[PDB]
Amino acid sequence: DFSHITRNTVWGLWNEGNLFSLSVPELAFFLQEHCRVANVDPRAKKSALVRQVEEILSAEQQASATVPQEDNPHAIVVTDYEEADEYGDWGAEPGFEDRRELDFMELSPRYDPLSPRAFQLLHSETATDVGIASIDPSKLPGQSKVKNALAAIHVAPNDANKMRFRMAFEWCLMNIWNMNMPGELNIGAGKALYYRSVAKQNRNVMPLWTVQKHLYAQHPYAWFAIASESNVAAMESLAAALNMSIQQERTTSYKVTIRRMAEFFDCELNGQLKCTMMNKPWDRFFVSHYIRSKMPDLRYVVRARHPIKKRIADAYLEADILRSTRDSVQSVLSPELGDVVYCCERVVRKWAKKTATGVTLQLVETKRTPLIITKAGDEGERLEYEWIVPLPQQAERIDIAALTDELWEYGNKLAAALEEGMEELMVH
Amino acid sequence: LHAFVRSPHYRTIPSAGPNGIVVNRDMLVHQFRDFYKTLQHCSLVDKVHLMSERPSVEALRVADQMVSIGATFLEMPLTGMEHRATEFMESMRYVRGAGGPSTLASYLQDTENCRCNSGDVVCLPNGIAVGHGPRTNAVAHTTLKQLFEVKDDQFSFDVFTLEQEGDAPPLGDYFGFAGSNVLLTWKDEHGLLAVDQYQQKQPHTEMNVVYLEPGCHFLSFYGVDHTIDVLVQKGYERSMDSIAAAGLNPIPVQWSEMDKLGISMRAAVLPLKFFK
Amino acid sequence: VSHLSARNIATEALQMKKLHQERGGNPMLAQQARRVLFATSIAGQNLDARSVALLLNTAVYFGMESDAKLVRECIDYCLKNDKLITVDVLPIVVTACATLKSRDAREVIEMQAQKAARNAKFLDAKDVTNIISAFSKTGINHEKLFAFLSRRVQTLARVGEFEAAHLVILANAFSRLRYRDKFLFGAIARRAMSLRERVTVNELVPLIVAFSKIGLKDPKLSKRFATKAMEYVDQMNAEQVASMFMAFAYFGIRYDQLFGVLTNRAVELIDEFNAQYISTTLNAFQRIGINNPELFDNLAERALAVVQDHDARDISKTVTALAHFGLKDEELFKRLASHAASIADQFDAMGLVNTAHAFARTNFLQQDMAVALSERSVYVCRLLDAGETRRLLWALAKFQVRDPKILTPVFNRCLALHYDFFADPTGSEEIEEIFDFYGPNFCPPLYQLYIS
Amino acid sequence: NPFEKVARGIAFKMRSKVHKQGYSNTVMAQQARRLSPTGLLAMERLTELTALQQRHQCTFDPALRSKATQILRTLPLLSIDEDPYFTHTQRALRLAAYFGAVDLPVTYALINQHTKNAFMLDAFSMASFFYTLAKLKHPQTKEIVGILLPRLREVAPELIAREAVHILRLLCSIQMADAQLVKVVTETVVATAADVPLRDARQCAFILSETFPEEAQRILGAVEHRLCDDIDMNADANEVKTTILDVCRVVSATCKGPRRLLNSVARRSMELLPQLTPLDVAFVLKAF
Amino acid sequence: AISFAIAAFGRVKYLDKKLFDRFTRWILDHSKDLNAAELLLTIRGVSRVMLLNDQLYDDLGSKAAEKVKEFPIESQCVLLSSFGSLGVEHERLASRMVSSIAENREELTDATKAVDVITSLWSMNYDVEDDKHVAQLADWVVQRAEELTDESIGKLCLVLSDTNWRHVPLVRAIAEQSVRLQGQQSISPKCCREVLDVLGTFMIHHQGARENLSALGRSISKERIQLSEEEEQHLQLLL
Amino acid sequence: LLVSDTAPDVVVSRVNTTAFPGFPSNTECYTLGASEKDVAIRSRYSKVLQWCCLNMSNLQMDGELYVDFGKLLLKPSVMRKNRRIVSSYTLQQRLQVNHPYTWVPTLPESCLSKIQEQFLQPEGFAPIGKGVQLTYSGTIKRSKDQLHVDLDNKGKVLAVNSAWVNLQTAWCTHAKGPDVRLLLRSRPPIRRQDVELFASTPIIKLADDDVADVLPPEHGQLVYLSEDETRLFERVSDRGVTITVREVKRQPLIILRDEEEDPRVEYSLSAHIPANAAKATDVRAVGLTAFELAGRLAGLVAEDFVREYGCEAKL
Repeated sequence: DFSHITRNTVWGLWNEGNLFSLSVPELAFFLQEHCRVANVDPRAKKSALVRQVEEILSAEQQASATVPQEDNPHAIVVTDYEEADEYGDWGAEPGFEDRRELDFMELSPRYDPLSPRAFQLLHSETATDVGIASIDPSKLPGQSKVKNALAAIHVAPNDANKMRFRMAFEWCLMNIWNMNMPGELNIGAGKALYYRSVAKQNRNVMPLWTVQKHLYAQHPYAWFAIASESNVAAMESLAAALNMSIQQERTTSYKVTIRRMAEFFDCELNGQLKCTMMNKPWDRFFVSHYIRSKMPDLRYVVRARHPIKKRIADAYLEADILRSTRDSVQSVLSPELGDVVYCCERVVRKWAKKTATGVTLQLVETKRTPLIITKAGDEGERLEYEWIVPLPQQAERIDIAALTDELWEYGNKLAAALEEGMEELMVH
Repeated sequence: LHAFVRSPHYRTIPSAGPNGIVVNRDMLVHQFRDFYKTLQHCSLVDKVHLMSERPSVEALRVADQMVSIGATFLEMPLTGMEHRATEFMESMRYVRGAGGPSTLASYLQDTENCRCNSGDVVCLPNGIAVGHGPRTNAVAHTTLKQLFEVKDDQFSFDVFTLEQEGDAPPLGDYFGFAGSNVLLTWKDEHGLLAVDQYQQKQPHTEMNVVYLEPGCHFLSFYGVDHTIDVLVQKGYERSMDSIAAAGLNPIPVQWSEMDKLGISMRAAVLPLKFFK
Repeated sequence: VSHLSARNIATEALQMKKLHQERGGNPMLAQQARRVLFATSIAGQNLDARSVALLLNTAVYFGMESDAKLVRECIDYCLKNDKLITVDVLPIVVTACATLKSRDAREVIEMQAQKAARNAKFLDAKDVTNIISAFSKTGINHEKLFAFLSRRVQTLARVGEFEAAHLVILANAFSRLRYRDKFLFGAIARRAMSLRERVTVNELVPLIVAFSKIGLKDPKLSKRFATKAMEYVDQMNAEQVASMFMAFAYFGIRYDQLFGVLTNRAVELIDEFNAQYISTTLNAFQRIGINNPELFDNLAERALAVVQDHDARDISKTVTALAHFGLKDEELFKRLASHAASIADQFDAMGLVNTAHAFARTNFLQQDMAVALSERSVYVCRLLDAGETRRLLWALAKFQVRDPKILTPVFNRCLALHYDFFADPTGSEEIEEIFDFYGPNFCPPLYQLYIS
Repeated sequence: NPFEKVARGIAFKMRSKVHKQGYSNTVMAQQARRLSPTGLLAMERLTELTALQQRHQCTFDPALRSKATQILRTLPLLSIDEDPYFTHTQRALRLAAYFGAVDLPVTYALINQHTKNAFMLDAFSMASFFYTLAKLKHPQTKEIVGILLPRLREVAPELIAREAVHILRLLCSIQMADAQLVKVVTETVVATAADVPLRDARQCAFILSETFPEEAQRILGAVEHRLCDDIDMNADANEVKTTILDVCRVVSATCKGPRRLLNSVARRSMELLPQLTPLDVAFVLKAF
Repeated sequence: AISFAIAAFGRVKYLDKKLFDRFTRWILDHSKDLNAAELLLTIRGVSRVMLLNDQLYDDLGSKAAEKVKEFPIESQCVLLSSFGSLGVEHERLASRMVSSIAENREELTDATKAVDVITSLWSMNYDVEDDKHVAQLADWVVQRAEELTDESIGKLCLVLSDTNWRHVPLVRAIAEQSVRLQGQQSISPKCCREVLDVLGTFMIHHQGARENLSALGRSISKERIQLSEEEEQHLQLLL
Repeated sequence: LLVSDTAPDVVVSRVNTTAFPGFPSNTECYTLGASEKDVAIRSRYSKVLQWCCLNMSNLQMDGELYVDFGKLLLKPSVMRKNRRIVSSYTLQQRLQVNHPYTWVPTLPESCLSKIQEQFLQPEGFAPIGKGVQLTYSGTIKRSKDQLHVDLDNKGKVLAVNSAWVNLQTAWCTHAKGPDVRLLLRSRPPIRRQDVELFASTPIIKLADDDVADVLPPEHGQLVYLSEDETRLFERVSDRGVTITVREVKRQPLIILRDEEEDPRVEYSLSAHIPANAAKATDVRAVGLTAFELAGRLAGLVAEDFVREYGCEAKL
């Protein structure tokens, strides 16, 4: 017959089981051109032609459509020894947007140390976020009755980073208020050096989403805190720039990790060598890495401490001997209260002030000399700088957005203060 | 047809149990796996499930919680067992894992005052036997009279309250029962008294009796199925011949060290019936 | 106004799947099942847990995704009714909602993981292996669940409770899941060892493959597996031959007697070689270093017979392996070059540069593939790493390519990555070659960066 | 070669992923289902008009038409391709027909919509439209029929006979009927003569007897045997009298008649002698 | 041509959706004037294509219940099985329709049809402990409990186990017939498992049935681990 | 959905950290770095184009590439809860449910002096054929589908084709200047009985000044008809590819919807890819060339697009 009958049309008709809704000349043409049959008697009725077409179509169909939804041994495969859909371009994912607003963070469904409950990788040069803005399309030929029309515009990375930071911060504030644990906030300066095994598929260029999931799942990363002495006087100028006030001079403290067979604990032996605090290790509730182009990077941490009955703490108190004089740990512990794992000398120098929002802001410079340590071979002198800010209470009615913005800008100011302070080595 | 056992704890297993004789910690673990293999081959139980590990060695007694008389179950009363009630919770899980909750013995657990122990109640063809002694009250016998009793030409079911002395062990320990009208009994005072008490009840039973030397632990179950086999400790040899002369195939198993621990065949496994 | 009884529909779908799977699978049954299932719709009826899992399983089996109405209606009643799912019907649902790309098809799995994490202790052997097999294919990496299930497997394997059919499933699932533990694999090996003479070759080779896929192990384990492989060589075909040969190569232990007997027995079934897995058995030699030439010539003789089957990866790996022990036989090489030129449309960056490097190594340059590969290089030069970029640039240098559109992007990339480009000592000679072939005119920045 | 097989499988799987049950296609379909802002008030107006039809049909009370003609005077119900079945348009047309609304601009606008959207009308909707517009003797029926006639020849072979009767009545009462759809209706009737009410066949044979005699002759010959059996085995005098009178009129008008039917009519007219009115006898004798 | 067409379509399972919708609407419009031997020809046809309609089935059930004497015995059995297959329930139809099958009990070919009727009545969510007509059917099965086979015994055991029916003489007859069937090696292990299960649930000893059926019944329920010869010889050393 | 000045990727790098006490080995050192802007966009576009063209050639169909200049406008539906920073994936997924985009093709006419000064002749673009051709373009809404008709200046129908279907859609936005919306198209088949039928029945009648529609109601309905002044330029870049530039200064005459009542002059670039590029022709090269040479014309007319006609306040 004519050209309107094609392979797609006949395939669709065959799959819907309606091949008989066609005329004899159409089937004859299809057999004589598509199936490439020798010759057809121009007398056969509908049934013979339909059966011939059907058999030819089924015989030449060899692309299996079924996927085996079962387990089966004896099958040998050598393959190991979404990416196209990662950008979301080949269709409309059904049942989207009907989920809790957790796009900016990775949340997976109790106390556990070294277990980030919410990871959020960030960057300054690269930001995967577009913006929208208003325009006046009245000039355009046809839009002479609409006054506002939105257009997609790119945005500065810093604003998007701040928006994601505050979006996470409000969630963290609400969560910690619901739990009502003692809230602490830390902003540390240092390098977040990662491990080589992070790069899946052994590739280099990858979108932020995949690396975020990989970091949140495998955790092939380690945080390192380090500063320089040459910037000390320099940041003292920052003190004069920010009217810092000394609340504590250089103090020598013996940090110890009083571990045990059931739980872990920590203590801070004083110069007189007694135990004055008893507490659990910190609970990592939220971690954010702000990576800059150059050496100085920032780590934002929200952590809380679980409560403990004071009866057992009083039972511990100073009953556990922890003397570590003469550079030797002569801690004469009871046979089964616990054990000492790590010990480091901390030289502490801190300032203080009152922020505009109305929360205390402690800047500390800490020099570390790890003396006793078992899990790793840490040694040498290291200098670290960090901000401690306790989160406001739920009943304090303190506004949230301005506080987060002020903290972000103060972290940026501290970064700029030591931005040239870490110029010693050729980091990049 | 469902049997539950619990593996021992190697770290907290105590030597020199409450009889003045030391025990070998490794030998218990060595013998337990062979016991498992014998139990899963001996064709007396349909399935065996391996319970998880727990610290207390007194938790090795899988039984003494819940008794199966028919399609329904009966939990044991909480009287002096509170100190381990927690682990009892775990056990039920495994049961419910492959079985229903049945009646939950609401009628038995909540029967005002209750004193019951798994082993005082032993099933029998168209019969139940309750060992009234220092462990079971008459209130339990009355409750079973109310529940598991039917009387007719074909709805024939009976309950026997057997008297025993204060120093006697639980009923299911010494005098047991095996299919095809064979009745196993210790040749001691307790066994003779139990046999006489049973004989005075229902003379028409026509139950053959085979005697075993005292101090022998054996496991035998009626079951919906009929089988000719018994589990006997690999100690006293004469009992094996005595029971084999009657046409019953015996199967030996080693329980020397666990006997010194004080653990019997009845409490080593937990029989259950699961239906649809 | 009129619906279809979903329970009887599920029963008929089960029968249809059983008939389709066990007979050969003419597309008539698939179209019949799709036509019947498209009109089916779960509704104000009261289907229980089984009658929903069965329908979901059959629908996904017969080639359906979240586009269909039934799949969308069946992925619900699992978002909201979670307690109904039991261990008997957990693997069916979990492995049914695996290849689905919907977001709601990835939340369900999460919930299931939780409901398995606290229940990995109260399971038998069959339930444990079914759940592990179901969760292997999805891709989740919940660590607590895997630790609990590993413990339970170790506890169950202490006293023999695994038939010689679930060890393969467990080992394959753990190996594909990319989770390593010495104790679990040791226990599985010991249990497989206890069941002597029960495991056939058809049930032995997959265990070896799974263990080798996690080859970061210690000796004395493959040592014993070498002993068992001695008596299972007779009644096995070329597929397991090549697979276990690659596995033993990846183990990294020289088994002179095992390799010798494998070579001796492999020549009889040279006819069965379909030329698709010849690449693996050729590349494994390069992996270990054994240079037996007899079977190499035997393999090379069975090449022209089957080349159409050869794919891009197959050709690339074969030429890379043949680079070592260079026969340079032009008769095969011309046909292979032409065939790869036809296939050259679909390829891979890293594979692209190995193919170019091997062609430059063999010193057989013809215009067609040369120009084709030079054309296709530009699309992949963006993501190559330092040494790979150097190798591709030298491949173009050997190709005598002067087109500015080709050399400009690679020169830009190497300029942007000069530090790593100039820091490779082993490749140093290579960089030498390139400049003294081309000259100083092209990239003056590269000039004074080298001269430094 | 394996890559080509994989590509074929992937391409055909992705092709089969697209059908009429897709999420996006359903979303667009429901978007098209959304009514216009004036559509809601148009349905309310239709409901208000419907609420009075039964009261006017039962009570016959006056002044009910007042405030009921005015409420339909300004009816913005247009619904261009919002209901591609015209069922609401047909309902409004019938409601205007019962109220005497003939010369109002709303009716003319509805007819203009009918004549401007005359390429998606099926057999049933057009048969219903031609059932009305005859009860409403519009002054301009000729032009409407002339415009709609070329569509008649397209949807002709899907009409029940009971509506083809009224179609032919309307087409022959204005001399506009052409000999192109008449043959189609005659072919349908002669094809389905096995099971078709005899009243309809008699009406169809009589109606076009004046202009086209051969088609009426063929229609009569299609059901001659059934008509003879009916006129023989029946018992009620009224129906047999009407049947013989009508068949005699058809035979006289066509100037030809089958033999067996005439014989049966003869004997029946003999048996029915008492109820024969003088005009009945006159027509019976005239038929011969 | 509607009942004939519906029966011809439902005898081969080629349901056509819109055509069947129009058929159902037509037979709903004119329903009060359907002669007997046509409800039977349409209920089976519309139930073999798995159509779950409430109003249509309600109307057809009411019409069939109104006219009961016209339907013969086999028609009664088929009309009960047609409703029973899908799972729809109708109290009036079953109550009015089991009376005729109880009164004309003696014309049944054997007891297999009786147990089939009882099973189909169970599937329709009708109480089986109801008035003495089911009791008459059960007693007739008991009296002639020699023509039963494996399938009938299995279905009856399933019905008793699910319904919790204490009536023992039929259980005794089932046990005796199972023994006799095993006597000529014409029984299946699943039937033995089912009869042992119901016996255990209902607490009847019947030692004769327990003895000879044990080996057949235990072979399906007992899960056996396949062991190698070395472990077999280790076990032989152990016991 | 692509926005310029983007970089949704991260680059692997490593550095030598020999001044850190504790784990000073550089093997376990990993660092992140930025990337360039255009490379990611071009790579993604080329990959998607290659996949779409491979699929189209696998389905035995023909299609053509299209490049058009204009502007993009979005309904307030996409914006929600007064948010101004949205993920690109979220926006792309949100613009796929109701199609709230309102693209209107346009370009200011006061640039033709410098349009010819865009290296037209150096690239190969030359003026061929006859310019300022007068024609009409109309569309018909049938019972099931839509048809497109090209009418001559006299009134005779020139071609009767089917409605266009877009396979690959690309909406690469831009700066204050115009943005480009690269597309891939295919033409569905049509019964030649309908082709012949819409040649005898008159569609339009052309009076001295006014034009009227005469299409019989049974055949369909006239829903959009406009007058076109066309001229053409052609280039072949020694590869068999025919890059064609067309001019349309259309003035709509018969309209149905409301947002088309204004004179509109717009540009268009096109190529031709028959059903054989799956084996011989390099498809991605044509797309890369078209994207490269569209940016030039976007940059040149960027000034006057916002200077005297138009206002693009992107802030």
